[PDB]
Amino acid sequence: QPNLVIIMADDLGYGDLATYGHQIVKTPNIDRLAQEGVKFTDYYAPAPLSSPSRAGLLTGRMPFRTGIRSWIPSGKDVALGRNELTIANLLKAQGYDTAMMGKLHLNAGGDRTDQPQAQDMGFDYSLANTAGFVTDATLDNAKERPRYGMVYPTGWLRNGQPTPRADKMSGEYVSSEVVNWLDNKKDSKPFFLYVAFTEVHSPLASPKKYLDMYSQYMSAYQKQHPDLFYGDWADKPWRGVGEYYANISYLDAQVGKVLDKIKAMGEEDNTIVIFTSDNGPVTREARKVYELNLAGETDGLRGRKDNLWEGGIRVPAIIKYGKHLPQGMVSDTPVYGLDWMPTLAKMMNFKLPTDRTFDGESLVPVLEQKALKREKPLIFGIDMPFQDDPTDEWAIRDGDWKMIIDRNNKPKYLYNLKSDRYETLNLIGKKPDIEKQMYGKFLKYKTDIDNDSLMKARGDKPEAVTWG
Amino acid sequence: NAFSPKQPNLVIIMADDLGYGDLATYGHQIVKTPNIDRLAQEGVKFTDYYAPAPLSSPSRAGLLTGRMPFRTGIRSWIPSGKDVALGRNELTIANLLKAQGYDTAMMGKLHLNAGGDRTDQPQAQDMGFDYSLANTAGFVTDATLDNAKERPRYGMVYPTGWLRNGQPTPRADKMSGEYVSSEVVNWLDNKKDSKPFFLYVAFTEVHSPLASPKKYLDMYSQYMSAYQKQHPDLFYGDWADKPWRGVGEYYANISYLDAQVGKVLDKIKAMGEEDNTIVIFTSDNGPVTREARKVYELNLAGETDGLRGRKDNLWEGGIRVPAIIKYGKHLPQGMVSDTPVYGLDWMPTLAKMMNFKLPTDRTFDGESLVPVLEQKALKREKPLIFGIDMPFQDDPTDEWAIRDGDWKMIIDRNNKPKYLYNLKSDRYETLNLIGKKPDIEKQMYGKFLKYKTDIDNDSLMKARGDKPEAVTWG
Ligand code: NA
Ligand code: NA
Ligand code: NA
Repeated sequence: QPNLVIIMADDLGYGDLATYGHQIVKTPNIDRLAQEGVKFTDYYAPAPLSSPSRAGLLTGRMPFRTGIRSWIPSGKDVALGRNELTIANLLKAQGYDTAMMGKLHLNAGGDRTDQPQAQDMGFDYSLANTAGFVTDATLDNAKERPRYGMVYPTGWLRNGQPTPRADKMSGEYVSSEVVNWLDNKKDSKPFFLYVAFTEVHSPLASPKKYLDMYSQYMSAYQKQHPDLFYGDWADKPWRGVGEYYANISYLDAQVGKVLDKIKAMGEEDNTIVIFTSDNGPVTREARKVYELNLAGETDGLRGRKDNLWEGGIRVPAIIKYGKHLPQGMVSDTPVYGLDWMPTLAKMMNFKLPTDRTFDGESLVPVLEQKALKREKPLIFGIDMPFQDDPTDEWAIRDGDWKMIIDRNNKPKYLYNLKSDRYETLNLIGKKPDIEKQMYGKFLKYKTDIDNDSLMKARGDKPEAVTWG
Repeated sequence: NAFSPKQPNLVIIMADDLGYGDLATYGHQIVKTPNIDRLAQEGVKFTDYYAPAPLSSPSRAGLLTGRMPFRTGIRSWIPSGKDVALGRNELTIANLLKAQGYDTAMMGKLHLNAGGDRTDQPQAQDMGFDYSLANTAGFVTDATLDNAKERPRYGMVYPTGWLRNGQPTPRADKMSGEYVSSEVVNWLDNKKDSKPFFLYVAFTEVHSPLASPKKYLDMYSQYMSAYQKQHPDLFYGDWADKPWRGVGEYYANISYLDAQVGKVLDKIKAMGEEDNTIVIFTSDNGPVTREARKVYELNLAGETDGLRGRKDNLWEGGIRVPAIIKYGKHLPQGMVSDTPVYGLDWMPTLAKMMNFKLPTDRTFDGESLVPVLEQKALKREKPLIFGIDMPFQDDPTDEWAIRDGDWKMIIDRNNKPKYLYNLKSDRYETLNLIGKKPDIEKQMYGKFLKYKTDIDNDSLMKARGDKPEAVTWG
């Protein structure tokens, strides 16, 4: 009965790792992970934003089914559906020691008794940030302007209980917790770790070591003001790209610390490791005041975080399982976050519930070097109103064809991705019969999603996002 | 109960799609621009200079006439076979200097008419240039690659279809930057008179298609993808279905431009004209970034120093571009100015610097920058005005922007305010103040509508029998 470790990076772009082609950043640990496992070049997140993507991946269900369509606003009634089951829920029922450390972002806050929390979601141990980003209260509530100091996480909960201000930056705070929990394991029970790193989401916080690696990529202003709090960046000169790269290398190091602990404890050959990201990056294209001075890369792919174009949804993914998988295999088979649930059911020898719809397919055939026969197209969504450039709402991927649907059920884009990698040759009005086939397939999938039985069972309905 | 019953020479060097962040002297952390960095070191560098528009043709029309480009009949792109061109009665800096007795010449990108064959439209000669080697198009074509039968196609781009004094040329034996710089150098050699000169050197770099010699590609080998290294001369017409090339080819093209600017500047100095030549180096609009919107925009890497938007956009990154002026030792050397200035300012600035008078029969939008160069404060009597008429875009573009002090308002294509920013507190345009600043909103929208009416009812436009024509072509 194999252990499972799912390592989730935050806003990590498709081109943000050396093994995915980044020409500057040093990511030795994740690069080695890819060499020892299977790396996917055509893997997608279920959504181009944190909350629906994470909900999708943990449930095996298109996020709209689970009640999460985009951001989760403070004080409102948006959370993961009460009757939803996560990988953790199912593995607990198989007799697993379950734990999560880091970003949760599946409810409106840790103090909400009317909403599922980490334990309800199947994690028997948790060090959790319920929010979408790291806060340091000592920087937020500081009186002077400008504010100087590196960001140290406040407001996290260990097993539902308040914690002191961290004495490590977020990545180390997460990884030390993971290593400690593994150090203090009671028995020989199989474990499931969900290591949800907050890197590379704003606010970036990196130790000097990683910062020094990219001093060429810092602006003169950054060098004069390296500790400048991001809350004070709106009216300041550009910082360059080095702080972003530093943060990537810091993440890499903390991933390495988790992987080194698995190997040291004698569990390499018994542990399934999945490394992925929840959505495409924040690039140089900042849309919000909390998005400044970042430098995510998409390997040329169109769009970024928020967007249903490739660079918003295509993300790194690597799977390793001791010596049981082909080492250093690279797969270009189209796969996505919703596939993990059936994959792990098969790999870990548990049955999926049959009282609910799952959207994904087992990837075991891909790992076994066989064809993947996919019955359904890949389906993506985001419900993000009030954007300066209006977002689209749905995307469907079927073979080489990809259709993007606007916030009014109208096809806005149609691409053949094999002849148009960068989504610059819109085929709407040019391919009438492919248009009708793809639109028909969209309506059938949308209808199935909107009429989801499990969502009906909890007295819920698809609710359009009306909030910001 | 209620119900009871010796005149100075002029060289204007215009780069194409060169971004605000694209030069080392503007903070680029990778690219080597020794010649342009030196120009800034020897001159006045503006950090808050704007092009008149976020697209080639209206920007260039604006700069050359001192008039907001819509007044001149150019609102965005110039398609072939249509009637979009610089208005017939418009005068450029070249027309004015021709009448002062200048030897006037133009080399490189024109992009102010629908083609060199169009006898119904003003050409380079009509615009006041007595000598020209011109590309009338918005981009370089190499017919040999365009017409090649094999797919994919391999070969570096050599300019075809350029006109020397109205006449066809053979395919260039040098890539565009060198084709231009060589023409400039030869013209400066072959001239006989001691008449003052005006050179408009309109480089095609860094516009797609990129074309750079091996020397410059080698400078950036680290920044080339594995695929690029295996397929270095792959033709850009065949990039749509191929792996990313990395960012090295873009940097190479920047350094190539820099060397060609250097060649021209070296010639000015070598012929003994450094002390008596005004040199303006600028760009026509913001860059094409990693944010590709079109099949001809792939594998590019323009930088905006973090500023919002890019080419096409009215946000800072689409209109703020590099600008350097040098005039021998007549100007403060190594000066850096953060006074907001723009392309429409050049006409009255040069009128003062070069001692000619502006025509009194037409509206001009800019103001003389002589006070800035004399290290005094500049007071504007008009807002800075920008526009672009670009329909059918995937993310709809906005149409106007006005700038007054630290305040910037962007107007959508339905004539409605969409954004209001204080650039002093919000460099990155992320804090929209629409519905948060009632007095400022009223002041700025009022200033806009006044400026819009004045532009729409331009007298010179009326004099040639024209009107503002909304862009309905693609
Ligand atoms: Na995220
Ligand atoms: Na955009
Ligand atoms: Na241009």
